[PDB]
Amino acid sequence: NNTATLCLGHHAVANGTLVKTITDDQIEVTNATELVQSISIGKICNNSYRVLDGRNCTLIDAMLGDPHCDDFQYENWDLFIERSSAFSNCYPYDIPDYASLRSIVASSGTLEFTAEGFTWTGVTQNGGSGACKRGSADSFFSRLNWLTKSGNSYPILNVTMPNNKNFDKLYIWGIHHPSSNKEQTKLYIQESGRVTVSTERSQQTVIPNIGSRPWVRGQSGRISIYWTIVKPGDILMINSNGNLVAPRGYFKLRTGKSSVMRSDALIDTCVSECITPNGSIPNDKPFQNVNKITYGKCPKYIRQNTLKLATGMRNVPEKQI
Amino acid sequence: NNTATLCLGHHAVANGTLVKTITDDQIEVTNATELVQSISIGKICNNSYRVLDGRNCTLIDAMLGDPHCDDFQYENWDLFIERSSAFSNCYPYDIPDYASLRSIVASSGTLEFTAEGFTWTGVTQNGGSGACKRGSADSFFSRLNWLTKSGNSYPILNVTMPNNKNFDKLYIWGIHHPSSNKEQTKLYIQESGRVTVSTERSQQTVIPNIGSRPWVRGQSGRISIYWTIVKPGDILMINSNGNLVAPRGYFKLRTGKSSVMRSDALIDTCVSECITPNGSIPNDKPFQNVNKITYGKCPKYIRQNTLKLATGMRNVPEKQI
Amino acid sequence: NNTATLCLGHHAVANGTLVKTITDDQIEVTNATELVQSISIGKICNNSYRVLDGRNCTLIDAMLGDPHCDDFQYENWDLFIERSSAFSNCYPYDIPDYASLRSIVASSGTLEFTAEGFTWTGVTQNGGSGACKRGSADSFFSRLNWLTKSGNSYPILNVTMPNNKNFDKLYIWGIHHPSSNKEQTKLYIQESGRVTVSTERSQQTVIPNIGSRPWVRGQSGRISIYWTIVKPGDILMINSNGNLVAPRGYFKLRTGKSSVMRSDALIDTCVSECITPNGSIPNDKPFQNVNKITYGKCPKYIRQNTLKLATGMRNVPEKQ
Amino acid sequence: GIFGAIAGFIENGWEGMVDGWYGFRYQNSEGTGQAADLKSTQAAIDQINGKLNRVIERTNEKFHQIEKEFSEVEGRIQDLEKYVEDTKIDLWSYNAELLVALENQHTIDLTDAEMNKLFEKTRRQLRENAEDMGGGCFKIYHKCDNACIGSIRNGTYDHYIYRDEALNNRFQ
Amino acid sequence: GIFGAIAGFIENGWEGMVDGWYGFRYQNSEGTGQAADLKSTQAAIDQINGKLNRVIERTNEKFHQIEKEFSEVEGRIQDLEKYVEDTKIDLWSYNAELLVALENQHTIDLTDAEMNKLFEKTRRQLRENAEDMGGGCFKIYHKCDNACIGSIRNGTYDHYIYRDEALNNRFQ
Amino acid sequence: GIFGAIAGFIENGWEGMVDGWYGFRYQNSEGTGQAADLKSTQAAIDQINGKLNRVIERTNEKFHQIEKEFSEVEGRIQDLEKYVEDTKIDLWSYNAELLVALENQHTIDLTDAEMNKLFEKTRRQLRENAEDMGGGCFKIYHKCDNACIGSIRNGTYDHYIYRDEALNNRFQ
Ligand SMILES: *[C@@H]1O[C@H](CO)[C@@H](O[C@@H]2O[C@H](CO)[C@@H](O[C@@H]3O[C@H](CO[C@H]4O[C@H](CO)[C@@H](O)[C@H](O)[C@@H]4O)[C@@H](O)[C@H](O[C@H]4O[C@H](CO)[C@@H](O)[C@H](O)[C@@H]4O)[C@@H]3O)[C@H](O)[C@H]2NC(C)=O)[C@H](O)[C@H]1NC(C)=O
Ligand SMILES: *[C@@H]1O[C@H](CO)[C@@H](O[C@@H]2O[C@H](CO)[C@@H](O[C@@H]3O[C@H](CO[C@H]4O[C@H](CO)[C@@H](O)[C@H](O)[C@@H]4O)[C@@H](O)[C@H](O[C@H]4O[C@H](CO)[C@@H](O)[C@H](O)[C@@H]4O)[C@@H]3O)[C@H](O)[C@H]2NC(C)=O)[C@H](O)[C@H]1NC(C)=O
Ligand SMILES: *[C@@H]1O[C@H](CO)[C@@H](O[C@@H]2O[C@H](CO)[C@@H](O[C@@H]3O[C@H](CO[C@H]4O[C@H](CO)[C@@H](O)[C@H](O)[C@@H]4O)[C@@H](O)[C@H](O[C@H]4O[C@H](CO)[C@@H](O)[C@H](O)[C@@H]4O)[C@@H]3O)[C@H](O)[C@H]2NC(C)=O)[C@H](O)[C@H]1NC(C)=O
Ligand SMILES: *[C@@H]1O[C@H](CO)[C@@H](O[C@@H]2O[C@H](CO)[C@@H](O[C@@H]3O[C@H](CO[C@H]4O[C@H](CO)[C@@H](O)[C@H](O)[C@@H]4O)[C@@H](O)[C@H](O[C@H]4O[C@H](CO)[C@@H](O)[C@H](O)[C@@H]4O)[C@@H]3O)[C@H](O)[C@H]2NC(C)=O)[C@H](O)[C@H]1NC(C)=O
Ligand SMILES: *[C@@H]1O[C@H](CO)[C@@H](O[C@@H]2O[C@H](CO)[C@@H](O[C@@H]3O[C@H](CO[C@H]4O[C@H](CO)[C@@H](O)[C@H](O)[C@@H]4O)[C@@H](O)[C@H](O)[C@@H]3O)[C@H](O)[C@H]2NC(C)=O)[C@H](O)[C@H]1NC(C)=O
Ligand SMILES: *[C@@H]1O[C@H](CO)[C@@H](O[C@@H]2O[C@H](CO)[C@@H](O)[C@H](O)[C@H]2NC(C)=O)[C@H](O)[C@H]1NC(C)=O
Ligand SMILES: *[C@@H]1O[C@H](CO)[C@@H](O[C@@H]2O[C@H](CO)[C@@H](O)[C@H](O)[C@H]2NC(C)=O)[C@H](O)[C@H]1NC(C)=O
Ligand SMILES: *[C@@H]1O[C@H](CO)[C@@H](O[C@@H]2O[C@H](CO)[C@@H](O)[C@H](O)[C@H]2NC(C)=O)[C@H](O)[C@H]1NC(C)=O
Ligand SMILES: *[C@@H]1O[C@H](CO)[C@@H](O[C@@H]2O[C@H](CO)[C@@H](O)[C@H](O)[C@H]2NC(C)=O)[C@H](O)[C@H]1NC(C)=O
Ligand SMILES: *[C@@H]1O[C@H](CO)[C@@H](O[C@@H]2O[C@H](CO)[C@@H](O)[C@H](O)[C@H]2NC(C)=O)[C@H](O)[C@H]1NC(C)=O
Ligand SMILES: *[C@@H]1O[C@H](CO[C@H]2O[C@@H](C)[C@@H](O)[C@@H](O)[C@@H]2O)[C@@H](O)[C@H](O)[C@H]1NC(C)=O
Ligand SMILES: *[C@@H]1O[C@H](CO[C@H]2O[C@@H](C)[C@@H](O)[C@@H](O)[C@@H]2O)[C@@H](O)[C@H](O)[C@H]1NC(C)=O
Ligand SMILES: *[C@@H]1O[C@H](CO)[C@@H](O)[C@H](O)[C@H]1NC(C)=O
Ligand SMILES: *[C@@H]1O[C@H](CO)[C@@H](O)[C@H](O)[C@H]1NC(C)=O
Ligand SMILES: *[C@@H]1O[C@H](CO)[C@@H](O)[C@H](O)[C@H]1NC(C)=O
Ligand SMILES: *[C@@H]1O[C@H](CO)[C@@H](O)[C@H](O)[C@H]1NC(C)=O
Ligand SMILES: *[C@@H]1O[C@H](CO)[C@@H](O)[C@H](O)[C@H]1NC(C)=O
Ligand SMILES: *[C@H]1O[C@H](CO)[C@@H](O)[C@H](O)[C@H]1NC(C)=O
Repeated sequence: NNTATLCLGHHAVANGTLVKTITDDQIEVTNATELVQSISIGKICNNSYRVLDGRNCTLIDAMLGDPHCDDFQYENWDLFIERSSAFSNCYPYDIPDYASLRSIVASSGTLEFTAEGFTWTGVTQNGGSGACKRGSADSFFSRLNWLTKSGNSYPILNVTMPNNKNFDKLYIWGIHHPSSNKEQTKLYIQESGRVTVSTERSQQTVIPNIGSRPWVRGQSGRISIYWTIVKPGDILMINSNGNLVAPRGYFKLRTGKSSVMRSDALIDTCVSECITPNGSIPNDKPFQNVNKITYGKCPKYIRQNTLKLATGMRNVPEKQI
Repeated sequence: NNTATLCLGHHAVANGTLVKTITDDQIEVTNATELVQSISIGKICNNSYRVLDGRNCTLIDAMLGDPHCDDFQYENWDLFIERSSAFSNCYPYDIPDYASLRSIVASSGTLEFTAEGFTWTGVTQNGGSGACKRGSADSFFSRLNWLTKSGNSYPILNVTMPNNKNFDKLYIWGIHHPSSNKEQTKLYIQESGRVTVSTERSQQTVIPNIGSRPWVRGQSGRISIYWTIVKPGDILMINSNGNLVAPRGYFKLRTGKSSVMRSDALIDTCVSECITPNGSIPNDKPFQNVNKITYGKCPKYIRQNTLKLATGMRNVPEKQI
Repeated sequence: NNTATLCLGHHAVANGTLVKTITDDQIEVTNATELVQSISIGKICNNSYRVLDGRNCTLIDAMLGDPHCDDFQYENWDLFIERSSAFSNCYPYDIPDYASLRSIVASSGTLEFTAEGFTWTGVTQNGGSGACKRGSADSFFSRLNWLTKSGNSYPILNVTMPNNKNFDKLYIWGIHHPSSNKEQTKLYIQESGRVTVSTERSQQTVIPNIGSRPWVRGQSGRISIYWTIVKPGDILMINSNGNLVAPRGYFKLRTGKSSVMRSDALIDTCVSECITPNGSIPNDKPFQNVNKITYGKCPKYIRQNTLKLATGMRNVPEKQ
Repeated sequence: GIFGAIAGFIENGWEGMVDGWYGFRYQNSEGTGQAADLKSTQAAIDQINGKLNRVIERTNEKFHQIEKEFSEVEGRIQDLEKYVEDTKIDLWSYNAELLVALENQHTIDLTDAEMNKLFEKTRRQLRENAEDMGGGCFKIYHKCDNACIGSIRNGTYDHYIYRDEALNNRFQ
Repeated sequence: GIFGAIAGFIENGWEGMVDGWYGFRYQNSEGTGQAADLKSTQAAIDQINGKLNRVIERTNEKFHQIEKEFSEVEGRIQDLEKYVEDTKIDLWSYNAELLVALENQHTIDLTDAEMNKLFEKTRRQLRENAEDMGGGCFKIYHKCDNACIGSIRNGTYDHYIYRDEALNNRFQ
Repeated sequence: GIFGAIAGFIENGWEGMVDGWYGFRYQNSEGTGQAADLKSTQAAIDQINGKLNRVIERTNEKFHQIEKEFSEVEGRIQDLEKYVEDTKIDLWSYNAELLVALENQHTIDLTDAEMNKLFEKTRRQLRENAEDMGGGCFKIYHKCDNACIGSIRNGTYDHYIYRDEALNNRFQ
């Protein structure tokens, strides 16, 4: 014997997997890994971020102080969760540019409220309604103050509050739209009311519109909600001759990592740094196909449900004949 | 003979073509194909999508019932074309957030209108105007009801209209701004008009403003147009003590694949799945430099007017020394 | 002998530089170059673009004609610089959609104002205030005309001005909100004011609101500023029975390459075509990490502070 | 190219080879001739059709969108509308530029490689019966008529038939 | 593949090679054998692990953003919110498609190259003692027992020891 | 590298070669020497310079844009303005990262390839007068003085002149 044969080669597997390349739509490699997260844990994990269940309250109603949302009073969150079963149970109201108020509050992350000593001399305070039952009593939004005539008259209110703090103050205030002319004169004496809220740099003026609107929770009138942000060094001023829904204090505005999300998912104990409305997802892969709405440390949303990254050579199995 | 020569080679062409690489701005390959669509058919093709020519009408004018736009009454479109020679020819008007309403109607793809039995008692309906002739008689916008004083009065109108359908209703309404103090009392009795259109979820109040504006088609006054969307389960409610330009009914809101485009290009028989204002374009290439405005299955707009993809090897022609 | 040895090789350097590749986080190459501009010149260079220092004046206040901004009347720019120490010193005001007006003027690049001869019958022109002093005299915004009652009356004003030019006119006008009832009637006769500014295409109406606002330079009342664009062939119309703060003319709107930036940086002579609030930066690199806010011919902003592009082979030093 | 064949150790291309991308020229006992290799021509064509299919006939359908031209000055929200469109266009333009640059580098390289693989395939068949002359030519050291050449072209040439003849011609 | 070895001049892979990605099959005076080559296996694995680490587990943290679903019809500004989101999603979708196409092309090519390198390293060691049979096989023209084969697998084969024997067998 | 020369069958680089990127070290009848190869050095430099120009080529001129920092809290439209900017920056940041990774992989590979081409160019010229000793070295089996080495470097070396001398030294 005086020769030998030496052959070079490479491995192959029984079950390879197809991937895409620059030149081929499908070509078989020995192994691949999935880069698209397309399944969700099914629930929202509360161990990495502070997730708050809003239950039957919108963030807005909880801010306003709708009786059935009382327990949300000094609550904070990283993510606030809005249920599609949420409902308002106070006076019928509407908020011009609602979306912005919701966003501002959501971002702030807290509902911590600070009462201030507004003096309303010559008017009675703490007005309530049948539409807004608290326990068993006719009541109102805990953060708002319904002002009406004090026996005899309703004088021109002229109130100021300095912002000597070092953060922006958010003030919530409004106006009552009466359903009839005698309702207007019964509560506020004057035939046509007004609210002006101003600072050194901004002014807002609102005139009520007396009249009937569709019947809601007993009421034909409305309450319009507005907001004002007062900067450090500036001063809030409230000028009115009637129909004022007064503010009781301010919410503290924090620049933060907080948000709100609409979900009906279960909320439980697990670990995950990425929240979608479908529930949490792992973030081991760089891309996801679960939902374009996400919060946290998340793979990027893409339209593809699958993308395979080759982790092996071209698979060329032995001839089967 | 006891030997042979065997040479290996590749082809080359007389006229090659320059392409771009990672390392070269311009290098010659045997063949390339163009990846940027930069010429247009010259006209808009009407076979793939339903393209409706607007002629002398804007979408808004057609919706409103400007007499010269009567032809567009129940029409639909995938794409509605607006011509630069369009014109209004009814009562002079403006719409606050004109652009949004145009968008909402464009997207809806239809002017399906359904009249409703609104009861306006104590006023006279169907006002006309020398600025809005229908044929040769003083008329108005077809989908609008010009309400004025009946007898010697104009009572506080109060009208509801529930939405017992499984879709959103688009209601168009408005107000008349008179150009003189007497014209106000002459038409509407009261010195100040007011319109409140409401739902269980929203409200709009408009106040007319008396005074002269520039002369257009005999008219010194104006009509401001507004809109209201009523949801399933909700109820439209209208309150007016004067100046109401009443809705005759509703447009149906379909969420669809429709749009509007501004173009002066001819519309003709041909097939193409991509529409630009310059005309239709082929969609074999993945990119285009014709126009950033497009509708349909289109190559993506880029700034480059040419991009060659090499489809051959490097070209190395024979020497001619 | 009857043999030779011929060895093929490549160069190396004593100390190379680390780069990222598709497969390696850090691998050593002979040479590399930085792709991210991460330092700035420290000041805004004023030789490539016309850069105008606003000093104590916001662009808006310069436009309106705040007396301490008078110097800005005949001025144009490529880039207007607003300093954080700018202040207002006229009648206390507000502008709904302030930001849009700031944007429009900024973009236009000029404060060239063409005054027009409006006719104002039955009213007194040129109102002034203690809060807006020009020298020792009670004065006002130089581009605005504070109209008040004359004799017993203030008539319903009805004034027009055609646009016979081939460009868009920008008109700045406003309304006065008095602090009290007797101040309303003293100045305007009528009990409630109104301003309607109209064209053929558009209309704006504003109502004043009487009442107290916080004290600003002696003033409890306010002025609200609005604007109207008139198109070639159109006509501007102004109707008012009181409270009108009249326009004196128009600004010429250009579609331009102009802008405004907030910066407290020094402006000096030097060479650069890219301006950031931190100062100008060179543009020999395709990316920059200095500021997302830029003007001019600029590298693109990215979050990375360094990115090395290899400019030589893998470095394999001689060993031992 | 990265493989050093096309515009490399092969001096130039053949304008006269109209029947394929790669091939042979030869001189033997019967004269001269030229023939294309179909398998390497096809390997290259297939890959390039691959690229072409991933890039072409792939457009997306978009419907109603934002406005992109305006007849009035408006300020803040027109500004954003414009900025959004300008941002989108620049990013796509960058994708377009990069894609074509990368594809083209790769296409030049993959065709270069095919030239090299054909050269090596031939060297393998010839074993000790030929030497590399440079310029992509082989000196075959035995009589090799059209059938012999044919078998090289078919890839069924058997070096053992000619080895003695060729070894003898190669050495002395 | 661009290097022409895997699914090229090597006809297929070996399903029974379970302890490496590249290696050797041999027949000599002691029987027939198979052996994994660790160095080439590890070189491919490291490269692929590099790719994996650069792509995998590096997500950004994002917090409050824009809305993306709507209850009411609104027009201008909702149009913009949707177009902005749609634009973002298409651009990332493209990034993901390209990334995977480019990586995969490169993974197939880098693994092909390792095979070719291992083959070339073998040729260099063997010098004038072996000839290329084709199919990725050498004919070693001398007695070469498991230890001899061992020295080739180990990179310490000394051609000089066998040269006389092998030259004798090649040319007679 | 994908070609297996630099950091491959060439053990290390030469710090002492300061006038070129690639080249020759040799030992012959006239002594031991070093010389740079200009053609391969330039081929690599040209390609790198090409990249470098291509990356700076098209830097945009932008003017008025959107606001990107804010004094007051505003909600919806400010959320959209910030989200647009944040989306933009992230997409460019990705572009930048991917560009550098691809380019650097490609620069390492193309420099590796140049080393390999130079080796193969040398092998072709030498023909039957030399053998590959590994490590990037050839054993040349004939007296080869500086002019001879010169002709190899010049690409004008004529193997016929030395063949008998070399063939004899190789075998016997
Ligand atoms: C302009 O025009 C509108 C249209 O008429 C007027 O608005 C109506 O005003 C009345 C005020 O009394 C409203 O009547 C109330 O309706 C409620 C309806 O909700 C329930 O009932 C039905 C089922 O029958 C369902 O909608 C639903 O499931 C609810 O269960 C009733 O709850 C009220 O009924 C109570 O009061 C009446 C009268 O005292 C008693 O008969 C009952 O015992 C009961 O306790 C109530 O009748 C009506 O809903 C309003 N319609 C709308 C659309 O708002 C405006 O008043 C008018 N404007 C002016 C200024 O006059
Ligand atoms: C996480 O949660 C989200 C949100 O719920 C889920 O997203 C839904 O996914 C489904 C399944 O693909 C989507 O269904 C598809 O939409 C069509 C309707 O289009 C519009 O629908 C509403 C308009 O009211 C919009 O929200 C939406 O964006 C579209 O504009 C359906 O008609 C299609 O389903 C099929 O319908 C008919 C039935 O007769 C079939 O014959 C057709 O072949 C067709 O396939 C279509 O598949 C749905 O739109 C998504 N919702 C949203 C809000 O995006 C995710 O799936 C979920 N992820 C999980 C669980 O992993
Ligand atoms: C509705 O309610 C508001 C709030 O009470 C009333 O507005 C106040 O009106 C008073 C009286 O005009 C204002 O006071 C005057 O303005 C200046 C205030 O200065 C502020 O800042 C300085 C910093 O240097 C501090 O000293 C000071 O604490 C304030 O914070 C003062 O400078 C004025 O002083 C001068 O007046 C006296 C005589 O009055 C002169 O002899 C001196 O020369 C002296 O310099 C003066 O006190 C007060 O600022 C207003 N507050 C606000 C928030 O606007 C409204 O008038 C009221 N409206 C109605 C219709 O009733
Ligand atoms: C060009 O000019 C800009 C503008 O000045 C400079 O950017 C600033 O860079 C500094 C230093 O990096 C930043 O300061 C850091 O801010 C953190 C808070 O972030 C918020 O702060 C305000 C909120 O009011 C906003 O302006 C801002 O956008 C953020 O929302 C602080 O917490 C940092 O302190 C801490 O940083 C690290 C964090 O990991 C900690 O570990 C340390 O303990 C440390 O204390 C820090 O103060 C500043 O926010 C930037 N400003 C803006 C507006 O973006 C550029 O650097 C400059 N470029 C040059 C010169 O090249
Ligand atoms: C406040 O001042 C306004 C500005 O002056 C007043 O408006 C003007 O009022 C007059 C009389 O009512 C209008 O004249 C009418 O319009 C046309 C003229 O317009 C054009 O067309 C004709 C014919 O083709 C042509 O001859 C002209 O040259 C014009 O090109 C006449 O044909 C009519 O018969 C009629 O006289 C003015 O047009 C109008 N101008 C504007 C800008 O509005 C306004 O009425 C005043 N308001 C009050 C309450 O006093
Ligand atoms: C083929 O690749 C897959 C990926 O789907 C491997 O599975 C994982 O590989 C990663 C990276 O090496 C590691 O985190 C783990 O070892 C595996 N984890 C999980 C959870 O699956 C798989 O091991 C590979 N198969 C072969 C034969 O190499
Ligand atoms: C995650 O959510 C779960 C589910 O509600 C919370 O755990 C429950 O909390 C209630 C509060 O009254 C307890 O009575 C239950 O015993 C808990 N059940 C389970 C299954 O955990 C939990 O508090 C949340 N975790 C965090 C860290 O916030
Ligand atoms: C140059 O390349 C183009 C691009 O592939 C070739 O054009 C194709 O040719 C076939 C056959 O004629 C057509 O049916 C295809 O529609 C064309 N495809 C495209 C994308 O244009 C062309 O054949 C090549 N030119 C030459 C001279 O070979
Ligand atoms: C390696 O690259 C660096 C770039 O970082 C080069 O240093 C530069 O020198 C050239 C002169 O033509 C210019 O690009 C710059 O003046 C220098 N750059 C900087 C940042 O200062 C240098 O060209 C290269 N070095 C070697 C040894 O080739
Ligand atoms: C660019 O900025 C510099 C500095 O502000 C200007 O030049 C200075 O002008 C002042 C008076 O206006 C002189 O006292 C200085 O001598 C000048 N130079 C320096 C270095 O301070 C210059 O005018 C500005 N504008 C342009 C267009 O170059
Ligand atoms: C190199 O390998 C030599 C060859 O013999 C052995 O090969 C081994 C890989 C293994 O399979 C053994 O069973 C063979 O007998 C060996 O003699 C040397 O010890 C090795 N030396 C070094 C320095 O690596
Ligand atoms: C190529 O080289 C031939 C060899 O002579 C040269 O050797 C080198 C050491 C060189 O630097 C010179 O000193 C010698 O001339 C030479 O005879 C040929 O003339 C050269 N031909 C070309 C075309 O360059
Ligand atoms: C097929 O391939 C995958 C590898 O990802 C894995 O499920 C397994 O190895 C194979 N399945 C079976 C049933 O053999
Ligand atoms: C140049 O080449 C094209 C194919 O690329 C061919 O069709 C054309 O005939 C050539 N030009 C001329 C003038 O023949
Ligand atoms: C274009 O569109 C319509 C609808 O299909 C069709 O009736 C018409 O004939 C087409 N061509 C022209 C010239 O109108
Ligand atoms: C602005 O004016 C004040 C005095 O009114 C002065 O102290 C300040 O330094 C000035 N700044 C500039 C840039 O002119
Ligand atoms: C290839 O060519 C040979 C000789 O030229 C011929 O006999 C045979 O048919 C071909 N063989 C195969 C396997 O294709
Ligand atoms: C639009 O109106 C004009 C003027 O009467 C006239 O040309 C035509 O009737 C309309 N145009 C079309 C295309 O119908």
